[PDB]
Amino acid sequence: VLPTYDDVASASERIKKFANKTPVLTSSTVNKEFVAEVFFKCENFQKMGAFKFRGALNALSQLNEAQRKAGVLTFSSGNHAQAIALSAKILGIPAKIIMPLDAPEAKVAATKGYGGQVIMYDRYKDDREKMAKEISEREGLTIIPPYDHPHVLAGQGTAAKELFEEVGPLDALFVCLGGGGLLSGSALAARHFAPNCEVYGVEPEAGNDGQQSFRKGSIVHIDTPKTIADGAQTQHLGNYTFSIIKEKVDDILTVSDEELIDCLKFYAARMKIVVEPTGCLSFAAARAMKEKLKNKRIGIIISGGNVDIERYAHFLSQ
Amino acid sequence: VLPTYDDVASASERIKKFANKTPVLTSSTVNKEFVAEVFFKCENFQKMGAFKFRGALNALSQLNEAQRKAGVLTFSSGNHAQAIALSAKILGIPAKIIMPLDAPEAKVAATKGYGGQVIMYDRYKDDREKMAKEISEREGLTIIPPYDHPHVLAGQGTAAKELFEEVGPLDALFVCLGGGGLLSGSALAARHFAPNCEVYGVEPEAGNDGQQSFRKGSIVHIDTPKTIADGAQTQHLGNYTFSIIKEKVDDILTVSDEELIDCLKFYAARMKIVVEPTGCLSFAAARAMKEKLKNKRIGIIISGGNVDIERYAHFLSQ
Ligand SMILES: *Cc1c(COP(=O)(O)O)cnc(C)c1O
Ligand SMILES: *Cc1c(COP(=O)(O)O)cnc(C)c1O
Ligand SMILES: [Mg+2]
Ligand SMILES: [Mg+2]
Repeated sequence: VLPTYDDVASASERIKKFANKTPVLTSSTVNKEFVAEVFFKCENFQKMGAFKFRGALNALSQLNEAQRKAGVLTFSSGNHAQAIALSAKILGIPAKIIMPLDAPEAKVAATKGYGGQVIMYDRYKDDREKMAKEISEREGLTIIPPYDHPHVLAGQGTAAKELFEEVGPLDALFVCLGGGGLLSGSALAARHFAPNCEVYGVEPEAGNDGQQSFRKGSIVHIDTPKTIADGAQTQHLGNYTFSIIKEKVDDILTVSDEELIDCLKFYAARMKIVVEPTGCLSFAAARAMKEKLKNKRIGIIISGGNVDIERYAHFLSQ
Repeated sequence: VLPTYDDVASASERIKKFANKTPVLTSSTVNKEFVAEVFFKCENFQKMGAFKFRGALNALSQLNEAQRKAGVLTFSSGNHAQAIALSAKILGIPAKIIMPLDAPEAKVAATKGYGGQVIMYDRYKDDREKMAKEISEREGLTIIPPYDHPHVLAGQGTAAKELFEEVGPLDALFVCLGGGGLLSGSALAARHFAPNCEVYGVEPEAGNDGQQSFRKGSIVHIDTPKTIADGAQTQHLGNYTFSIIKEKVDDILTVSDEELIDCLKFYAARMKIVVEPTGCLSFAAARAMKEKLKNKRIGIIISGGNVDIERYAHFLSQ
């Protein structure tokens, strides 16, 4: 049932033709403050702006003939929707995207630019799931989970795979945590390339269901948390993702929005890169324990840079 | 008198130990709109945030023993000041930096972080040059020109050198233009690596003294131009830089602030990178003629990303 590093390896092969082997950035400013060597895997530079492109492409690249012709459908309010839309376009698969009537104009335009057929719903009614079921069952459309899927998580893991192949062994790896696709895929990669590398997942303190699950040994559900980390407002971990996280992740950490904001500002002012709030979870945690990272080689996964410009300007002004 | 490609080559060797071999980014979105292949040399990822680090280091690496011990002094309101400060620190040379009393806090903090000794003056009186002469002559401090210097321009040219070495021949190269250090150094590199590459300098339309000089065959002086391109408000080209530009640059183009703003927004929203207004001059021009760049391989020099956060947020909200 559970994917292994071999699936991450095969995913690298499947996506090689379309995915970006994103650059790894370093900062003399960061290295100084940490008294270590930090390596940033920039998935904000990934096709469509987030790491999710990897898992979306890996999953769509394996649908059967009937599904390819019928098409796919998404209703997620996060990066998965655009990851699926772009992946579908690249693979010649029709894609319908359910979005709120008040969705950011730039996001709607981007989705249409990805060939996605936009279907809107009223945000106040929040009829998303109902609509997704009705449309998908009637039209034979396939819905790919944003994280709880073997193909999706294996694909997300290729970012870490690339990081290790480029910089070599790492003593610590920090990864953003929502549903757990990125973390589980990254853990598979880390355990293979660096058995002794400490792997950490990071959640917003207001939504530490992943942390609670890790402690309890069972998946814990919570009400949608209020936090600026819009991509980590997950209510619970996935079955596949948690099964791997529980076995291959060393610990789950949490950071405050205040910390996410300082990190977002730092990325902009010191490293000159645009990172969405949720994509700051990993570095914020690392900074929070820079004292325990002495002279180690540390990997930071920058998950994405898809933040509404107005919102970005807002946080930068905080 | 004039530096040649050989000086750019030797500069690469002098700075190799401290400068960043900045990454080259590409965009499927840009390639589509241009119907070509575009390559972005990211000097916003250079040490200190701008390409000037290269020329500063090349010049300071060649001062005599007396000058190294006495120190250097800068009074420029742009990136050159911090380029000199950081380069001086790295080379064990004292550096005094003259800044306005109302200089951006983050910039002052950065300069101090670079070991620079800050000296302030009143912005309304603008006593900068007077002070710089008085202090430098009394203390035996050396002042390095921000662009009109053989060592400075040769160093700036290594960015283009690196671009050509990484991506190979290019049909067109777009470079930002202020005093002409970047352009002249880049032209030297371009003529060597790609004899047939069209080299273009780009200025803000309000300050097209470089364009006028190129047309006239003589250096033209203008009053400080009003434009958001704070790093290209130069009143005239340098003697060394113009001498090279006149012989090795194909043409000088100009863009409006409106175009710079759209470019700054695009870099943030589509490529996820922070670029200061002046650093958008090169891409803005390229877009303005994307139709004449058919199926070519085009190089874009992103000169820097040092823009006050508040100012950056402001432009992003436009
Ligand atoms: C989806 C997403 C996450 C969370 O990833 P999961 O696999 O759900 O844990 C984090 N950051 C960004 C930018 C995302 O798009
Ligand atoms: C200094 C500077 C320029 C202009 O370079 P010159 O060598 O004066 O032509 C352009 N962009 C940035 C970001 C700069 O710092
Ligand atoms: Mg959570
Ligand atoms: Mg000018």
